Amino acid sequence: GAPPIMGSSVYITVELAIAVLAILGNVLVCWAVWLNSNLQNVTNYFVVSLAAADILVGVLAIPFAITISTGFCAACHGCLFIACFVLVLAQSSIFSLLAIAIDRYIAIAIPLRYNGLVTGTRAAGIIAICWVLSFAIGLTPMLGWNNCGQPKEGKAHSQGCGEGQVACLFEDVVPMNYMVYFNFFACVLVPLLLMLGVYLRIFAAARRQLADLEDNWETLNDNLKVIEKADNAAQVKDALTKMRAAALDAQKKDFRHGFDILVGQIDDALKLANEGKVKEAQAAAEQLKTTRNAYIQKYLERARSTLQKEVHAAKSAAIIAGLFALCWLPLHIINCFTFFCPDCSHAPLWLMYLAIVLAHTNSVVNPFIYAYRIREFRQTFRKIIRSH
Ligand SMILES: Nc1nc(NCCCN2CCN(c3ccccc3)CC2)nc2nc(-c3ccco3)nn12
Ligand SMILES: CC(C)CCC[C@@H](C)[C@H]1CC[C@H]2[C@@H]3CC=C4C[C@@H](O)CC[C@]4(C)[C@H]3CC[C@]12C
Ligand SMILES: CC(C)CCC[C@@H](C)[C@H]1CC[C@H]2[C@@H]3CC=C4C[C@@H](O)CC[C@]4(C)[C@H]3CC[C@]12C
Ligand SMILES: CC(C)CCC[C@@H](C)[C@H]1CC[C@H]2[C@@H]3CC=C4C[C@@H](O)CC[C@]4(C)[C@H]3CC[C@]12C
Ligand SMILES: CC(C)CCC[C@@H](C)[C@H]1CC[C@H]2[C@@H]3CC=C4C[C@@H](O)CC[C@]4(C)[C@H]3CC[C@]12C
Ligand SMILES: CCCCCCCC/C=C/CCCCCCCC(=O)OC[C@@H](O)CO
Ligand SMILES: CCCCCCCC/C=C\CCCCCCCC(=O)O
Ligand SMILES: CCCCCCCC/C=C\CCCCCCCC(=O)O
Ligand code: NA
Repeated sequence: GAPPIMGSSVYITVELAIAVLAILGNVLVCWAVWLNSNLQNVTNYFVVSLAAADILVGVLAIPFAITISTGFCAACHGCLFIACFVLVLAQSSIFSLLAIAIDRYIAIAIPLRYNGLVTGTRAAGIIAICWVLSFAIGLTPMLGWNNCGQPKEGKAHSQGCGEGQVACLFEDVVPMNYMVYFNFFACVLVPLLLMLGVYLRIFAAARRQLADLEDNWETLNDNLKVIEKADNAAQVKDALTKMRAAALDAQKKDFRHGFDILVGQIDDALKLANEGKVKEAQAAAEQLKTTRNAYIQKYLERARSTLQKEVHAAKSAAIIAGLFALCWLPLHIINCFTFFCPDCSHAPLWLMYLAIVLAHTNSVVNPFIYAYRIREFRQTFRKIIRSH
């Protein structure tokens, strides 16, 4: 039985190193959004709320974690607060991650009404509501779902605790059924599975919209060939009607002028076709190639470029949500083994604190993901660092 202070010193030192990195990195995130108006959108307001939660992990949750690892004597309800405040920050992170995913689905599924529906004022109201709900969820043990009514009196007496005090240990005061059923299953696992469903819908919507862009482009060029090798006016008419319906379908200033020319030129050739002038209709339809090269192809390439940037931005946000799951799941899974298998030996002490440190490391990783995957953040980070 090596002296407890030795293994404790390693744990505390690692925790302090994580606290400094979580504060520095996420302060840089908040500083960047404050300074750059190009980073000031609804999506990044939830990013800032997520960074504030990670800042508080280093300022409060990690000092709280170091304190409870000592098992110090404390009034049980004060011990409860130290033990549960990290659950508030974790729940806030979940709400921010879910809001980011929903925000990106709205942008890709209904971009015409995104700016009218998703505003900064409504976003700030959602952020406040989610923080209130995070305190209620994370501090639910302080409402009565705790073990303070059944204190470990032998442990308190051996540590010399005073009357009404307990040895402040996490699994002594926080019920494991709350941690597994309420916190993990209901409040962590279900929202993460919802985020998964949202991102699946995002990428499915992106793939469908890109295919529709390419299908209208192919339909335009195929029907042009049909008109060129038609032998009667009725065949030219058939191809032109399909081109006109697709042109209006692809339309839903230089963008508008290009489609205004295209639809008008289609109506010109259609009128010649209805008069039975095949050669004259085919020559009029040949003018469409000038409009296609000068206007339509540029919109196709820009619409494609915008969708691919939305896919890339959604992938970056999904990586953030996935890294949250990877960092928090081991600790939750260990609680499941403790709760569901009382015949299994408890996970060893070194593995408990490895899982605790790993969960805390999640508060360090998000600034690196933004810096490596988002150019606007990376450039703003460099300006802040260089100029300071
Ligand atoms: N489960 C849990 N524990 C702690 N801290 C106490 C660890 C040391 N114990 C010391 C006494 N035991 C022990 C006894 C013999 C051998 C090994 C261990 C249990 C662990 N902190 C937490 N945080 C979240 C958590 C937060 C969010 C999701 O899960 N679970 N958790
Ligand atoms: C704005 C920020 C900096 C304020 C932070 C306040 C924190 C540090 C305070 C608020 C409530 C406090 C707890 C209230 C009750 C108890 C029970 C006592 O038997 C031991 C200390 C303990 C567990 C306190 C520890 C410190 C504590 C968590
Ligand atoms: C900005 C918002 C979250 C305000 C923060 C205030 C919180 C952190 C403070 C304010 C008053 C504090 C409480 C005051 C008294 C007690 C009684 C003690 O037996 C257990 C701790 C407990 C329950 C404290 C826990 C922390 C506490 C709830
Ligand atoms: C989230 C991804 C990376 C999966 C992580 C799997 C981890 C959390 C799993 C894999 C194997 C598991 C261990 C396998 C066996 C035992 C022995 C039992 O007496 C207590 C739990 C304990 C010690 C498990 C704890 C959790 C564990 C370490
Ligand atoms: C997000 C995805 C990975 C789903 C989460 C999977 C979790 C809920 C699964 C993975 C492995 C599972 C554990 C595997 C083995 C045992 C031992 C058994 O005696 C009691 C249940 C218990 C402890 C399981 C509980 C649930 C469990 C922890
Ligand atoms: C123990 C005490 C600890 C205190 C806990 C504090 C928890 C609450 C913290 C919340 C941080 C929220 C910051 C999030 C800020 C988001 C940006 C915003 O909302 O403004 C943009 C829009 O307004 C545009 O119109
Ligand atoms: C930027 C503000 C950050 C706050 C710095 C606080 C750092 C100190 C970390 C942990 C303090 C833990 C004290 C341990 C409890 C006493 C031990 C015992 O009573 O047995
Ligand atoms: C963990 C317990 C959860 C508590 C369940 C019910 C509490 C929250 C209820 C409603 C939140 C909705 C807030 C709506 C505010 C109105 C905004 C407006 O005026 O436009
Ligand atoms: Na977090």
